[PDB]
Amino acid sequence: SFSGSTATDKLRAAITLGVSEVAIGPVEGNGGRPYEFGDVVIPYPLRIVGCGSQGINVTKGTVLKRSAGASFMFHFTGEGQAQRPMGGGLFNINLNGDTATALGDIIKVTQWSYFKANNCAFQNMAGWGIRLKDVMESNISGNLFRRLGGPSGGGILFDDVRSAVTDNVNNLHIEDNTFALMSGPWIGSTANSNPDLIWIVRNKFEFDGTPAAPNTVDSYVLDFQQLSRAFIQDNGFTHFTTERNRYVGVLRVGATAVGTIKFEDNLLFACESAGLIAGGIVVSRGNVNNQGSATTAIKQFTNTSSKLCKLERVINVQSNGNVSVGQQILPDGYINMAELPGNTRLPSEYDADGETTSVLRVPANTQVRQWSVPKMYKDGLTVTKVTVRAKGAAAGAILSLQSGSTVLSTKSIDAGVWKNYVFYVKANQLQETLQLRNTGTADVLADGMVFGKVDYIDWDFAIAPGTLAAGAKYTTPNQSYLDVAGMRVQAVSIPMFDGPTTGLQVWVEATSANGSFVVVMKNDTGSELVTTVTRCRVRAFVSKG
Amino acid sequence: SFSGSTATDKLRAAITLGVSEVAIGPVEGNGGRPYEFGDVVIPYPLRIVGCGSQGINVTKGTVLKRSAGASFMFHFTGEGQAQRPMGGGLFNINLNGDTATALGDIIKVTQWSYFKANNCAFQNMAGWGIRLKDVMESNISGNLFRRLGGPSGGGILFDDVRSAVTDNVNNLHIEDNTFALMSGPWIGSTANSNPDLIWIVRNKFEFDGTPAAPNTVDSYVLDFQQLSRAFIQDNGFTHFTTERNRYVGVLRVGATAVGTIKFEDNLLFACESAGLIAGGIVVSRGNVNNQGSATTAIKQFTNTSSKLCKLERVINVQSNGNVSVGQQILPDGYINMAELPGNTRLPSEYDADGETTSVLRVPANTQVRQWSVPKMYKDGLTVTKVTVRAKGAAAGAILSLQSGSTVLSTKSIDAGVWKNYVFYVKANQLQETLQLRNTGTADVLADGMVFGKVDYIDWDFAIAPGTLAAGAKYTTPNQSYLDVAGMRVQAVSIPMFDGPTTGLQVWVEATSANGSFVVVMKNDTGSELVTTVTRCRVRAFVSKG
Amino acid sequence: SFSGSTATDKLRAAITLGVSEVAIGPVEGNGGRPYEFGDVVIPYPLRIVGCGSQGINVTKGTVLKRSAGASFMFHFTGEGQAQRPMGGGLFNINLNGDTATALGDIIKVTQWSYFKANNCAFQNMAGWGIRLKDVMESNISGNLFRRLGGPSGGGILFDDVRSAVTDNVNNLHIEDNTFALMSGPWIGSTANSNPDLIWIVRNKFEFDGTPAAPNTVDSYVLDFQQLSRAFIQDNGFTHFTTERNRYVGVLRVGATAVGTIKFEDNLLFACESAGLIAGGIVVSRGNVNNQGSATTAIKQFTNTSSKLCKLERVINVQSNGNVSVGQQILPDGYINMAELPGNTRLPSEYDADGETTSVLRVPANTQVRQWSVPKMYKDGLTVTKVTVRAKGAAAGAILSLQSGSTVLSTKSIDAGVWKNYVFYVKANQLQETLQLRNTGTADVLADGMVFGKVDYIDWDFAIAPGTLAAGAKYTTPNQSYLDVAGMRVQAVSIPMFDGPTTGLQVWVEATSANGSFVVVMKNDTGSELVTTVTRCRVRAFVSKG
Repeated sequence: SFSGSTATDKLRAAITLGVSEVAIGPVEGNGGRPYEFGDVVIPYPLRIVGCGSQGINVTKGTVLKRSAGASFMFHFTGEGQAQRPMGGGLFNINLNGDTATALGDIIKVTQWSYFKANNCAFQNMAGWGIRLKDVMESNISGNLFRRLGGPSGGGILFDDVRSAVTDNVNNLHIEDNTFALMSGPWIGSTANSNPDLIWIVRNKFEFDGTPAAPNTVDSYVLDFQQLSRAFIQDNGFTHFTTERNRYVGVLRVGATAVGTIKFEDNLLFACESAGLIAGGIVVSRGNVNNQGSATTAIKQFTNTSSKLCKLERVINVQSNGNVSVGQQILPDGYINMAELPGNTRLPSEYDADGETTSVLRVPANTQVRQWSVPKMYKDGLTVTKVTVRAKGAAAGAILSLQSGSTVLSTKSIDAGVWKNYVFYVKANQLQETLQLRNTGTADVLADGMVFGKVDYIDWDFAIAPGTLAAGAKYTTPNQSYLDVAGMRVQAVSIPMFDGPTTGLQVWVEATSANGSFVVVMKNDTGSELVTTVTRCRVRAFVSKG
Repeated sequence: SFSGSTATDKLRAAITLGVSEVAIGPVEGNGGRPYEFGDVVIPYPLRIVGCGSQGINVTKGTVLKRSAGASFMFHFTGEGQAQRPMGGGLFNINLNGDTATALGDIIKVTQWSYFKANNCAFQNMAGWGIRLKDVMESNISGNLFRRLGGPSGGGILFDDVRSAVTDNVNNLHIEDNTFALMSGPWIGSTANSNPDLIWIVRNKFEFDGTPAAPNTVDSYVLDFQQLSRAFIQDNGFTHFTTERNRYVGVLRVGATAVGTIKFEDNLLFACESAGLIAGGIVVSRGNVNNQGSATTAIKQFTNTSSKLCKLERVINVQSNGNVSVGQQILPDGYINMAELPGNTRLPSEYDADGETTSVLRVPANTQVRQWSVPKMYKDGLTVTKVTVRAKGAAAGAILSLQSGSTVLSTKSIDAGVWKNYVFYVKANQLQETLQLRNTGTADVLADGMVFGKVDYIDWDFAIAPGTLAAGAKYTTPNQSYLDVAGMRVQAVSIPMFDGPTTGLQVWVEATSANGSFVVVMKNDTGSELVTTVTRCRVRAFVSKG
Repeated sequence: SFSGSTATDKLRAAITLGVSEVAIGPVEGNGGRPYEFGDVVIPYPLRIVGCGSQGINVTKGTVLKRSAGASFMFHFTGEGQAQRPMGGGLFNINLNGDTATALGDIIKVTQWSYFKANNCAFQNMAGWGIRLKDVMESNISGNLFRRLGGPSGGGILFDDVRSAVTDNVNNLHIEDNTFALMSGPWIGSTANSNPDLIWIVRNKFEFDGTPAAPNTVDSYVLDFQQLSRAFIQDNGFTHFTTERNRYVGVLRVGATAVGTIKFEDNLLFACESAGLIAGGIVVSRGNVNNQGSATTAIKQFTNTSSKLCKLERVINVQSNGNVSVGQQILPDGYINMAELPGNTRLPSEYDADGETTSVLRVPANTQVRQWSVPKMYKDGLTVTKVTVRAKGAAAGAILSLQSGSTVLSTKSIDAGVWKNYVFYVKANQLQETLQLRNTGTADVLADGMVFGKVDYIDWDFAIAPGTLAAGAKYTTPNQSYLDVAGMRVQAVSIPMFDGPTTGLQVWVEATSANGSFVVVMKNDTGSELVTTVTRCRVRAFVSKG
């Protein structure tokens, strides 16, 4: 119902006139054939209604082809405009490329808000199905993406920012879609996209086959060089393997991503790897892979991020229901240091031998982390213990456990190896907070720790029994409950020593009701005994009172 | 295509005629200007289709203004009707108020079911965008809400019930929307709303700026005086602070709310507080705040509810990726008493010094809580231990640990202070269930507990060694494994005493294979020894067999 | 606008002509009455737009009745076709049966893809509302289902596969719907459906009442004989009880289901039982039932599946906010064996006395499970311990703990009873992995285990003190720290024995700094002492160094 030689011209009349909605009909009213468009520019929120369907087939409703050498089909842009376009989009339309190897894009959207593409299809072209730049508050749900992309293509791209880092893709919904038989990133972002608040939820993703342009490089279904707040949840992912068009992993996150990215509750089938996280804050939990026909269990994320990641296992069940990869078996009470709070920015780095492969690097004269003491432990009658797994970068790293600026205990850290460092807190020393600091001259790598109440404390002390005549005895200095535990001692172990105590009868005498004691050592040999021991030790048990 | 002076009159003709769908056109067919409506009443399910968009702008599709002094624009009601209206609503329409300070509402819906408002906009007015009363099975997804509300306004209100408490808002979806630049409650409910089964999922909420009518009182984005079953999940919330139009918190729940409310997996940016929960059952987990430009870490929920809340921390990450607020460090094995089952309704109350600030008040002669014993522990060879954190309201509270009506152990509770109370269960005493009861005369406040297996038990017993001649010895009464642990004893600690044992040689003699024993005390001084001790104690170790 | 006697004929003209969209009008243009259809066949993706609503009422928009003896109303099929139909469906239509007891179906869909049914209603008939066979990539959201089904009926059925097991229902969305007042399965699947990637999310389900055809057998709201990947999340379920039309449970999963099924974050009101799981991998968490007016707390799932299930409690809160059923109290560190990985398929089976009622059956000469040792424990200075709960099927089952093919410890398993079996790993024995194997001649049932670090090890050794003269002494053989713990010993308990040690003074002499020791036993009686003991034992304490 508009004037011009071709559909490209017919439609441009509507735009110049500036009509709000432009209904388009099926393949019947153009006799079996799809209206062809090319390089059309739309500078206002125009709706393009259809009478077509989400689907592959081109024989039964609105269908659109790109023109033989066109760069794009539509480009919904607000560039140079004085009022940002806000609305419209594609509804009920089977969009298509000119050839199966055509490059460029199908839809561009630039300098836009509240774009929507419902119940459509994007297919057959080796470039990008949808290219977004400075597109906000939009929605792309209920579409098909098929035979898109390749070395210079993909499904949906979040492109560079337009001018400021804040001129980005944000508040975008990608829901209820189906992606199959594609190449490149199926959803992706550039090194300068800065995207934020993205929902990728309740989609199907499945290999199906290699399209016209196979992948040339190792590829990822979801490939985001940058990504801030994102929900990637309740999706299916099916048959992504290296041999099936080089999908080496499901998700890759780039080194300058911020997060928080939530990769949760996805149900995978015969996928080779969760993928690679090189940056950002990423939370992964509730993911399960049925290995199906795959020859190997799914691989877990490779993590090299400089920031906290919380990556629970993707469970691997074989097709017969047998678990072959379960939850990670953590040390009881283990906490990775990056989960704790602290006053200094400390980048995480990779160490193959860390419990999670992710460890903090803490310079000289710097806090590691600080935490609050549980209220139940703060009763003046609780002994606590810190075990921290650490590795010196070089000689001379020292870890101190402190209550604010008060120093409770220090340990020298061995260079080049992971070792466990134990610090006790006496009951009379525990306050509101504890911290670990590097008080040495070299970097220390800090893996994680175990903090909690203990029902004992180990105690070692100086003795000097010397040379004892037949039947003579030596009594050790008094071991006060104050110095031993900082609170009442319930009882002690048999004492042991820094050497043999051959021919000494040993017992323990209480010196108060509160479990203070001496050790008595008596020459039971019947002739002169030259002793050699200089240290005595017990395990001291604590209860309450 | 209907007869009358103004649009208000034109449209009423359609309603009197009772047409099912009333299509409305863009700003082109009314020459740049939006059809104005006022006080229209709709008593049947009428659809009002449009050719407009979710968006701010008013220059490119269906657009509607309210008339200069109208109370409402539309009021979809079934009041006085004999068949409840079931269907219709607003589609593809940019709805608007007459002025930026106009009060009243834009849409009222009353005595209704299956109302829907898709792909529209609600904006520029200081009253309520949508006011719902007795509205069931409805859906409001894919809309914009902007420059709404103020002291007497807001986005969506769930109003009082119509007649019975069951004449309420229920089974309502609020999804895929965008809320920005508003005042009052952005979604809210009255003290008599009684709402149930509400989805507020995958929305954006962002400050953006102060509208025409700033807030006059401390405000909350989500403000629900009443709320039963609710999903508040997978939302963005951005820049809600006191200085930015007095958003002191994200969520407030009123004292008479029932729950269960799920506040989960929301991604916050530069928000000041999660808010305030004064009632209901509320579950919060998986929430994370990037502090961004905010000068302070987000504050956690303030909880004063009389009912169980499970509030995991909102994690605070700084813009550089550093955790400054992590997961709460709980005592190992801690369980808040309100998570346990029990036969008596026990209101929770606030105590700043409780592990979660929430504690039970248990009157005289009342059960605290009862739990099932794990099957693995019920082998006749397991010693268990209960530590419970408690505070007397006044003198004379007593806690008893029981197996049904059998009393295992009692402790007097100190008034006015939090203390840890330890109860052992001997291996021959453990059955199907345990309970803690107040068997005293005053209220006890119960914080939480730690229940589990132990590998030792502490034992204290009467002795009377008296006055021993040179070389004489005293042997304690037999300490049976039955009385000590209720099962085989593996071994014991060195014995300790209620006073000094100067000059006594002490050893232990087994009296059976099953670890029953006596303690032997021999005068090693060579003259008369007057002993002073009256009690002996050990830690007894248990294994199996 | 098509030629024929009745609507059945009028519509068939459109299909023969092969029109893409067939708009249908309201009850006004057919004078109060609904267009009646019967046995219509649709072999191409045809859209059927309406001007009606999701709703019960039939007086205000597009409404359709089935013809008096019709088997179906529509049957969207691609049977015999050469291009699979891909698209179209029902939009804005109040579909209905001829009578309230009519059997058969309302909609059939067969050999189809990308079917959609938005904003409609399915009601009043005793057969199936929607019957799906080989239907892929479809969507059924925003509908009502009411007064459907009975002994031969229900809401949505996933029928048998068409030819191959891969010709099934898959990638189907069921969202935003309302189900009420129905009989049979409200959503269901056959013994040969093989469905995969099904979303049942954010629906209301509520009893409301018994329809025309009550249930004849014990019924389930969700009844899936087969089901692979499924999201069943964020739903309401209300008043499903035996007395309210025999809804004995919410979910039943059949014996040949594969999973993974996620039953998570559903909010129940006055429901009697979560239901019955007889197969598949099923994950249940975050579900809560407000008991409301029900006389009993909800019952938990009954589990008889041959595969791993992770079933966290459905929490039961009474209407006053009191927990009456809380989280399951598990033994600390408990892991069900089916959560661990292993090299052999081991079917799970029911045992009422297992911690989760689900236990593995492990034949003779077979691995139970194998796990990785935490990195923090692999420092050559950590003693670990395995406690496993086991029951012999018959005499002669044996459990071995191994490091690969090296055997660390073996225990004989008692027939017919559950007992706890303890295995220590010395510090010098711990490598990369541990495994438990059945090395006996009978089946063993394996419930679960507790694995972790310990700070002690128990040690028992041969002694032969014989007959001692007055004042004579016996010294035990040396107890090396290598044999005791495999690492330095900190200290030991008082020694105990396999019998009485009447008249023996006992002490301990260190034989090295590393906690190796002998026990000294001296005749303190003053005449000949015939000893009877042959074994000595200690608890040995370990720290580090």
